[PDB]
Amino acid sequence: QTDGIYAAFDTLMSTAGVDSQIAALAASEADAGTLDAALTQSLQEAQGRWGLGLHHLRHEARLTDDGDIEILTDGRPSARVSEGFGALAQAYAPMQALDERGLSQWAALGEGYRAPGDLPLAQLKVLIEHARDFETDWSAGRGETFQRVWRKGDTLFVEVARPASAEAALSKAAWKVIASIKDRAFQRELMRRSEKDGMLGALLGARHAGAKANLAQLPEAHFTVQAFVQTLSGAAARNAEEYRAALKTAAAALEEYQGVTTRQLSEVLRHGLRES
Amino acid sequence: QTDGIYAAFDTLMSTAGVDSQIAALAASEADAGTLDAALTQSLQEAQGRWGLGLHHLRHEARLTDDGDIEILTDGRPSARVSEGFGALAQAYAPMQALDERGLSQWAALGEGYRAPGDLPLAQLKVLIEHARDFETDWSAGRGETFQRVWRKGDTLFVEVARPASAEAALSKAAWKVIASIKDRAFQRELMRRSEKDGMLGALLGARHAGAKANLAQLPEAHFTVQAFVQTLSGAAARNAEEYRAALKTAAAALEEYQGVTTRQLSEVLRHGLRES
Repeated sequence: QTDGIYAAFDTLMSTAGVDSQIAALAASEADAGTLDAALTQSLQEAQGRWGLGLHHLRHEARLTDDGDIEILTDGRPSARVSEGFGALAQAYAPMQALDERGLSQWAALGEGYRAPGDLPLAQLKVLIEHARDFETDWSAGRGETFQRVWRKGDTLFVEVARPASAEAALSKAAWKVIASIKDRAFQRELMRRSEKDGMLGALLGARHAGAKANLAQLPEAHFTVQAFVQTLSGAAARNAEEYRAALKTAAAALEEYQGVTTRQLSEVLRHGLRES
Repeated sequence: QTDGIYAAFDTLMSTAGVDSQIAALAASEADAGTLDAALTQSLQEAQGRWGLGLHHLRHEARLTDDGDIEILTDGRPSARVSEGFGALAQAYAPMQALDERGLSQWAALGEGYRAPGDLPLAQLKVLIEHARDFETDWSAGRGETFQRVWRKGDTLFVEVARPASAEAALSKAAWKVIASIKDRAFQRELMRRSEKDGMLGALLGARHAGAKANLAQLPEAHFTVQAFVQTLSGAAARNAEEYRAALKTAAAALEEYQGVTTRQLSEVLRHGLRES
């Protein structure tokens, strides 16, 4: 079952585009310290990517004594992997204040002034080059994306997000799945069902019950890629050119990773009908 | 001997235009806590006004076990009032980092970024409105003045200073005093003497033999008004017009207080010792 926990952690990390390699690393039978460090680093990256807004908490992941994996927030264990991925989502639930747009209203540095996202570029350049610490609120960018940026100590962070609840990403994958069906009778059946059950309810009802339960057990129903965070340090943390380069890089990373997740989800949904 | 302590404190605070009123406070049977609070408030005012560059340290003043007053800098007693004014001056000496112009080189927020001393006002307004914490270096103002500004949390500070070592202020006051002279021959002789003995000494050359010694025992022998700090809070701390108005207010207050010091010192030198 231990390799099961390793694989499950890898599955959850891959939903945020993190090549965890935890199974491959504990396959080398490394010490507890190395595995815990990898767990924590991967968890932090995935937290930055999922767009949960929890930059104001310190996220850690560690190996327990009974063979489970425990997640921790500010040193307080939130949940355990065996509890269930749905349990993990429900645990993180009250720790969020997402608005209608789906964007974290919590600040990253804690309490303090937050310049509005509408700030023109020049003022932002001044803040980056000369201010000490600061944070801007979300501002819309091309492609219906949103962006914010904040400096903590010597590290600048740029977050670019296009919110999509897990259900919405599954819906996008379902549209991609329907588009590719060639047996037109089945396609028309799904279209018939959609008008009342949503594209999702339709597609998922086309699956057999075992596939429905499997989906219920997967992480993809709760976690998907929603944002990317790029970090600069040192002098680069106070350079306008590097800031713009990092912003565009983060936008491209979001595009690429979201496309990858959509393809993966499309394949997962397809696998639920091939054997039905 | 107790009353002399409060009188000396009041006179020392009068060197910075701060009417301490500690003597009247202790006379009216105030608790030790109130005495301590008033002492520290007045001392911090005079510290912001003396232009010693030690805003980066928390100053305290308390009443001791033997009935004296003890001055502490970050908890370390520098000197007690009875020890003498020159004692306190030499105790303050080691922590100074005055440059060739006589202006503080120390930072005010501690380690961290500091804006340049030529930052265009357009960027400065952005900093005031939108940064969280910031501090600029000294930038020259009109009439040999110098100005700097910094925000800490919710409080914005603007300091305007013109360098003047105590002895330099005494010299300028003596210049005024001899300028008022009516007998041309006396004026010429005093001006001739100053070219060698220093103007202050030349003026003191016509008085009781006490003269120099008695003047050295006065507060002004080691303290003079070099700077003024104006503080804003709340939304005012993030308003450009308020910043400009506060800069003007601080400059005007500097001018007024330095003029009062000059006038009072000139008359004092005119009559002087009168030790009784």
